[PDB]
Amino acid sequence: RVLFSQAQVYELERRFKQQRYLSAPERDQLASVLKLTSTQVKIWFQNRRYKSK
Amino acid sequence: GIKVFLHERELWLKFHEVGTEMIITKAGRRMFPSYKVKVTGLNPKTKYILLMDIVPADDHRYKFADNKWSVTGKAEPAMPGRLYVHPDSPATGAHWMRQLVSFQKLKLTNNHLDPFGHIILNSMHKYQPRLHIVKATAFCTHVFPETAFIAVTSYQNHKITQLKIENNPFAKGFRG
DNA sequence: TCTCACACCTTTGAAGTGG
DNA sequence: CCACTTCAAAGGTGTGAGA
Repeated sequence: RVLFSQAQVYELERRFKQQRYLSAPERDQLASVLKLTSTQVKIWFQNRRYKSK
Repeated sequence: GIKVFLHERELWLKFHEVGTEMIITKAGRRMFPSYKVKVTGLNPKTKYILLMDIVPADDHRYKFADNKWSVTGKAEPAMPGRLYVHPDSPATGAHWMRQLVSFQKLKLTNNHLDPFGHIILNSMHKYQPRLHIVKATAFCTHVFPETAFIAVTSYQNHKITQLKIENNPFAKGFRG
């Protein structure tokens, strides 16, 4: 497994504190910024949404 | 008004009746048990910060000899004040009450020049954890007597060691 | 008293599979 | 979207030596 960088996780976490659901292009703007496939961001939110319960 | 309930109080009490020791190290060491609480009373649309704070239980040094604690001086000039801002802060009261606030990632250090913002303690003094709920004049503080402990560099009372080993999942390679 | 490397465990968490 | 699983890496235990 390759884990996400210190940078990335923090930036994903901050966004989740705000919107806990993202739109189709919202996932892309965020993907590029952190330099991850927009898949990985979708899945992160899905996994974070789950685990927070 | 606002009120707080210590989660897993019963487990804490099994510790409070032997003389709770907590290990401190230079890297920082967790507390066992974990400090978790349920909160109720917060205005759900208000944003709050939840800090943890550790403060002197008395002003004495101690020693463990002959299977007993005993005062052996005045508590030395401890220690660079430090707080633990709960990582979910700041957050709507709703978020805080939703389910247990855990203070499990809090770490205790003996290092007085620590670069991690961990809470600094002095070996062989008694301490008392406090939770503060602060708005983001008014911030209230709750103390649970049974959470008081003695900071140590290694376990003294071997009863405690075994109490940690039976109940702390990370220590399971030491059980029966 | 304090520190550190082990052995031995758990939790973590991105990715997997199905609904 | 959710429900759960998969299974190494990350990392928390007390030990016991050696200061």
